Amino acid sequence: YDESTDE
Amino acid sequence: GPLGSMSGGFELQPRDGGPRVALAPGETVIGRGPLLGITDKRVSRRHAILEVAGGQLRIKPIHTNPCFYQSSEKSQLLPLKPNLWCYLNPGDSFSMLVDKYIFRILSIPS
Ligand SMILES: [Mg+2]
Repeated sequence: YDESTDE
Repeated sequence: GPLGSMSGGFELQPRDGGPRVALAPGETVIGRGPLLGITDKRVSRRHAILEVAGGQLRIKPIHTNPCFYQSSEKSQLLPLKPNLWCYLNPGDSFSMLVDKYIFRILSIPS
């Protein structure tokens, strides 16, 4: 859960 | 006279048959992370807040990627208004994507 959120 | 206190707790039941998750009293931030086991990168690690208090459950979407709601009486998950608390009734569902990570609200003892 270290990756940035996809928008 | 005064009404005093109200009790009642809540559990989340994944639509896909995964294990149920009991909610703690007070606020719990939900989203991508170990609590619900959500890993899809489209869900924020700070996606929504749930609050259990006084026998009621409310949700607040806190990210631009929205949350969805389906009343127990209806049949379509629809977007919740961003950044506003909304009470959820037992038997209602909410989701973190329109068609994935869907949870039904169950009532349990405090
Ligand atoms: Mg960000």
